[PDB]
Amino acid sequence: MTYNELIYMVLDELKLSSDDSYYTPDHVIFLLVKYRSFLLKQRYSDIKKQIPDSDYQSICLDLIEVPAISGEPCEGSSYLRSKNKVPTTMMIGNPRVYPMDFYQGEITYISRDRMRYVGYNKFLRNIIYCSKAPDGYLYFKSWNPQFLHLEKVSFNAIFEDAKEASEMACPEENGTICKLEDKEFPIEDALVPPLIELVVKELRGPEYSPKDEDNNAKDDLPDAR
Amino acid sequence: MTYNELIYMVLDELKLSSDDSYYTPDHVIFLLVKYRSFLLKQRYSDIKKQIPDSDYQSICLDLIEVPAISGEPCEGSSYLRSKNKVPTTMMIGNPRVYPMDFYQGEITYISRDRMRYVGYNKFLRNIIYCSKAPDGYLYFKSWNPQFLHLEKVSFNAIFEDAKEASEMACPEENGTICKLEDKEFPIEDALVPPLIELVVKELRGPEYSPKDEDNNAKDDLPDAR
Amino acid sequence: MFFTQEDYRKIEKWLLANS
Amino acid sequence: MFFTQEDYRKIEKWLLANS
Amino acid sequence: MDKMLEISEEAITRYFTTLSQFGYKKYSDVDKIIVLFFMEEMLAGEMSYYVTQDDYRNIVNALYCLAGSTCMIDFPMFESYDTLVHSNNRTFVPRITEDSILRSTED
Amino acid sequence: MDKMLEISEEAITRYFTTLSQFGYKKYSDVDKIIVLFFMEEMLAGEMSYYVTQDDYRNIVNALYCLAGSTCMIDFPMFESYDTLVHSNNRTFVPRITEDSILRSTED
Amino acid sequence: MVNNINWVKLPVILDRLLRHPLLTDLNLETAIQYTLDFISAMGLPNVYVDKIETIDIKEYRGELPCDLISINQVRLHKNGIALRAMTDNFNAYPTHGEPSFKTQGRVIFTSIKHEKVDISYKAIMLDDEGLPLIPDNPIFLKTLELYIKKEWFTILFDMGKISPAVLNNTQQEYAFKAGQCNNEFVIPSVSEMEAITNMWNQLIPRVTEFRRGFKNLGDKEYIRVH
Amino acid sequence: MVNNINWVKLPVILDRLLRHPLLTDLNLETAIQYTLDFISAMGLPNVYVDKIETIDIKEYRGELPCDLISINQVRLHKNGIALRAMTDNFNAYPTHGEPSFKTQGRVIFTSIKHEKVDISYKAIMLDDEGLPLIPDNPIFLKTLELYIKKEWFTILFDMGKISPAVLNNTQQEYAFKAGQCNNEFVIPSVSEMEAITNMWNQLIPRVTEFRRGFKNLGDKEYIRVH
Amino acid sequence: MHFNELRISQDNRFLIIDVSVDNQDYFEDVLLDSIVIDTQDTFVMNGPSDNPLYIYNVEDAYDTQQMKNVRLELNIQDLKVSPCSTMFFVYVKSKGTPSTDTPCGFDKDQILGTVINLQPIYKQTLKYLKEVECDCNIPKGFIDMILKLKAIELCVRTGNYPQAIKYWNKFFIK
Amino acid sequence: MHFNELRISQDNRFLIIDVSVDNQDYFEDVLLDSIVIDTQDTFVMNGPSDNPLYIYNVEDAYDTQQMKNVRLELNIQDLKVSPCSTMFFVYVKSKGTPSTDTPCGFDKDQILGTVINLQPIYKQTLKYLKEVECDCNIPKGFIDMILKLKAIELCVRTGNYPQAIKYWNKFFIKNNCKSPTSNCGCYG
Repeated sequence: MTYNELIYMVLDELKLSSDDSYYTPDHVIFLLVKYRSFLLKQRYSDIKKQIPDSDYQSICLDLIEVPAISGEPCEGSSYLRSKNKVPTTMMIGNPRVYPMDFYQGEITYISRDRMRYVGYNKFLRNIIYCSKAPDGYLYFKSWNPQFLHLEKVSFNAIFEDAKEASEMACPEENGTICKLEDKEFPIEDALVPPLIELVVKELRGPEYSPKDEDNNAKDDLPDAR
Repeated sequence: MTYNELIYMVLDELKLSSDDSYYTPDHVIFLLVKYRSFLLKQRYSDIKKQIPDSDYQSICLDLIEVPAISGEPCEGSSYLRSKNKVPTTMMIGNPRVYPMDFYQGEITYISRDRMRYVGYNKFLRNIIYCSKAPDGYLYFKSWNPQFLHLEKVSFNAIFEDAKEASEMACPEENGTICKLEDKEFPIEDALVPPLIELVVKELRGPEYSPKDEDNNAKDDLPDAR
Repeated sequence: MFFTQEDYRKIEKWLLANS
Repeated sequence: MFFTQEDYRKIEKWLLANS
Repeated sequence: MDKMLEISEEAITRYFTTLSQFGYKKYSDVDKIIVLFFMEEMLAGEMSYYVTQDDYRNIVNALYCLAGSTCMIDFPMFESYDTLVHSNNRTFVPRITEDSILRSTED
Repeated sequence: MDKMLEISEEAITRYFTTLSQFGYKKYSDVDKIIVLFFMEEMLAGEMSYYVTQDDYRNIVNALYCLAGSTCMIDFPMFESYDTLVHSNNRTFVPRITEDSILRSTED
Repeated sequence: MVNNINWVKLPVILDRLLRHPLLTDLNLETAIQYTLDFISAMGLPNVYVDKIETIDIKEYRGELPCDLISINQVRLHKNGIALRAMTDNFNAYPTHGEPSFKTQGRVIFTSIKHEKVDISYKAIMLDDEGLPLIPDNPIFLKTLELYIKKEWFTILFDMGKISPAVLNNTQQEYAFKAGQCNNEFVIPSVSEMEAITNMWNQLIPRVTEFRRGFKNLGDKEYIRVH
Repeated sequence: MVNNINWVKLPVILDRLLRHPLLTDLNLETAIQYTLDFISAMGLPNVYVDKIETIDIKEYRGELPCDLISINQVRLHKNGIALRAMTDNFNAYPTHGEPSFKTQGRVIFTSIKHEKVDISYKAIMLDDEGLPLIPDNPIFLKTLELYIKKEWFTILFDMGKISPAVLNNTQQEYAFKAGQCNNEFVIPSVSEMEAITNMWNQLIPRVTEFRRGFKNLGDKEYIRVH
Repeated sequence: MHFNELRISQDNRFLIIDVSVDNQDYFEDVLLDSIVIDTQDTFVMNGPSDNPLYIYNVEDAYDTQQMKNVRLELNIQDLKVSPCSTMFFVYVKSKGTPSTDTPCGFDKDQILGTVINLQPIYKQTLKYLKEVECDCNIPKGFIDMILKLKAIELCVRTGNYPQAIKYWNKFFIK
Repeated sequence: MHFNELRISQDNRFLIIDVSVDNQDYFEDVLLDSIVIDTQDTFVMNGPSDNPLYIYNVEDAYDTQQMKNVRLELNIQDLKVSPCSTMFFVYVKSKGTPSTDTPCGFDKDQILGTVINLQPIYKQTLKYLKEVECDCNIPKGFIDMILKLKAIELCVRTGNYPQAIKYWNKFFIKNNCKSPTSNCGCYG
């Protein structure tokens, strides 16, 4: 399913069809993207369960070599990093950075804290490690100077913001899908009816609430105007 | 039973007979497929039970040889992938890929994560593997070079979308069925009354909700218009 | 190698080239 | 193309023979 | 020969037909295919001039172990009109009821 | 040689292409790349004057161990028109049904 | 073993397993893996195929057959004297006796420079596809069925899709049938008991059966009458 | 060991672990660590590669090979006499006998000033990649699988994502298979039992096989007839 | 310039070499120069090696169209090599300039043709077929021999003679 | 009629054809009519297609031994096709009448011979060549390449050209080759 189908299901359940409606489809996109992460955490955080393939998305990143701090000699070895800021993954799925082929290569996505201290094991000196720095970029680290030649990776994970990771979606065979509404929403069908129910409950009450409608330099909500 | 019977049963119970109705049969189709997936997971995920053949569905796939990353000498061995994107499966049944004869052939369908490290065992070197990659296609891998000659397979599983797998359904003896409404809905008849009840409950309240009827550059929902 | 005569003539031609 | 020692020996001996 | 060529063409065509429907054929059967087309190459080239009739006998009797071994190699069918028990269409034409000195007699 | 050049260029280009796609190449193969280009500069430098034909034999037969070792190095292809079994296109033309004292004859 | 090891194909075990509707998702892959696991865990010597194959030693090293799993013995081709195991730590290393052998991978480290040796080893009976071939002894088939069922139910119970009592029952049944299979394949037959009888009762003990290929291990020890 | 150590690459364990949906986030990075942990915790000597390498002693000190993990023995290169552990507290320190040695890191402290010594040491069999190479014994593979499974389930149980019964079952299975693997890789073969027998039955005991490289630990002890 | 027949005699006593120059109009000036024979021991990639097995110069035979075609029959025992375990390399040269209208790549003075004895291979195939007759099982040595022969064929047709000799010496001699 | 040399130059420039009528006196009268070149995309079961790739009438030249033997050196760039990813069909038509008492079947006025660039196929096979050295394993890539080539070979020798096209399309239509440089590489 696509963003369009979910959005218009929510709108039609709410009957927000007129262009002169207070709650636009943008409210629907916001609520859908947040309630998706809410439901996924509620279902896949208590105890470890199988996560379907629908909850995931693949972003494609372009890597650039950057200094550790600045251009000094003693400031440590350089890191690669994605050109643009990367979405934050949830901790419920199977995050994986792969070199444009999911079935090959070993690039390990680890925590920020762990990546401070990796590769000291002599047999793990050739493994590329990944983490999202507080800067918001995906930083790469390894002890094997060959890693700095890496130019492109794809990252598959259950990203915490469907909109961000869908905007960073990888080019399809036909070409890029410009409109977000024509892209595919990241959620299993078994979680779609609950998601629509939660969003529709969220906006049902506000839909029929009064407005401060008189232009009279006055607050008109206490009078239910 | 076909899509038509289920759709029109829901519509007739809602009495959405007038062509000038807000909720068309496409709303019904969307809700039916999503609640199908919801009910199947609710019933067959808590513990392992028997899945009847009625919740299963079949598709026809045409396989093409593709490079792992791109055409390069050192980018790894090639793969076989379906020409078109494959619907996501539900991890509740017996997914199976067979060479157009269900009672013959061993083409294993495994997890995408497992498919990286596979075939190293000396006796598992002639087994063909499958997994729906993040691209959306069903990639094939094996160590016995004969697999690349394979041209056409079938795939049986409890698919996440009944509509997507119905569009990719295998040709019948009579021929292809042009209308989705004339295809068999993939759910057991023991699960149909629950499904109809859930969908009718989904659309009962909205069926009688107010609409923003006036064309006056104003939101008329708070006034129950 | 098994040089033919004509190859030798080429060699001396190009050596007496800088004569 | 590639030469070995023996190739150079043949070439130089054949030069000196005809000089 | 002109028949080993046909058998080999049929065998490899069936082999690749299976690799089209399936993605696997027994390599114990690919070995028989390999033997078959190696013999086809050797007998239809410059190596056949070393063949005696004893060698031909042994080669044929070794090839017929491949006959019904797999689906790819199949028993060849030749043009034959014989059998282990032949028919008796001779006709009896007695002459003037004439017995010979001991035996009977016909035309 | 002019071919060790091509093989070395291909090998190192493939090496850096892999380091572009992936971020890792086996150092057991970087060893082979090192040996290959070291040999080529050895043979295309001022040290090509110390080689006999036996040394050439040994160098070639040792470099052919690197041929199919990794994908970076490939088996070189040369322009060849030979084979282990050649074709016989000679033609037969006897003289007016004649023979020698022991055997046949031709034009 | 009292009975004979008649060989049958791997999918027999899937014919028996898939009767359980909770085991319908098994495949030939899983059968192959868990069959190899079971064959190794039981380690029954009657399931492997005895073979003999001669190799040549280059210099204290020799190439080993591809299908080898365990070596019964190694001997010299010319003399027939068997080779014991290596206790040395400095075998082929010179500075400035009894033959021995040692095997790690595809290579055999012997204490002899240039000789040929015969190796009596054990391998797996393979299928025409090239797959492992299992006995049809219904005790073996049942115990392998229970092994595969136990692994599958362990996985399901880890997800929480099987009751603990079901897994406990499966483990109990598999344990008993594992004991039954071990006794089935190891207890000597009548002829093996004759061999053991001739080996046990010996007025003049024989303590040199290893020099021969354990050939006279079961030979009856005769005493002349006076 | 009865069986042979046929070597296979590390992801053969990930072939088997990732069948379990709760172990799908394991990687070769994790496989390497937990495999090395299992190799060391088991301490099986048949898993290591026997190597011999000579070094020179500068002054009661020598450089040690890179891949050394343990030393089987050290001997003098010219005499062949083996070395013992150095009990002395003041070896290379003068004031104002039988040779020995000691090894801590990349340095070996012998009691000899200038000599060459032969060290028979054990290392790890590596792959074409600089990675460990594991035996394909299905007992070993199953035990390593259970080790990695048990560690991962311990983590998930500390998080509260696994039922305690699940972890208890995993630990029980791993304990039994750890014992099974320990016995499998330790119990002698028939050829090794000949060595043990020759060592055991000795009318005149031999108590000086340490001086040699334990070459004659397993030779038969032949008494002449009078 | 090409080969008419390059074969070892069925009696295993002569090595037949029958060379000819191509019939096209612009090899009228081109002739045949020499015949150099090398074995698996003395081969070098860069043309014929030094100390060859047998050199032949074709003016010696004749006293011009006769020089465009040559036929040799060398008693192999006179070459002091084994006819059964020897792989001969036969070089030929032109000593002649073609015209200026030659299409590119056709003007090449030298060629090469490899030779081996097919009798031992024939005997091995007969032996393996005899084995197959008993119980109708294919020996794996037979398939190995077939595939190794195909490997040497590929090496020869691709010009990779070093690895070709490596396979020959490793498999079909020892 | 018969083929003397039917080949693509290893530099991937020239499609070489060399036809010559049989030297036996039965066929003294018969002469070559035309040379028609077809590819796998312009092939028909019987006779050349009505949309061939190249036509060459022999009689538009000196008109008798010159007529009995014909040779072509067609450059492939003028044909607007790829030397390596193309399989050519060479049809040769004869004009004349063979004298009576020739055994039947020999009097076939038309002859067909195919062409393929085997160098890229050898390039593919070399990748799997070294599998032959490694014992304990089946050289599956080597076997697969050999069988792929021999499928086309046998299907050609038996006249089963359509399945030959199908196999060529399945296997070798995606072959790559180094296009020859127009500036003639100078040597000799």
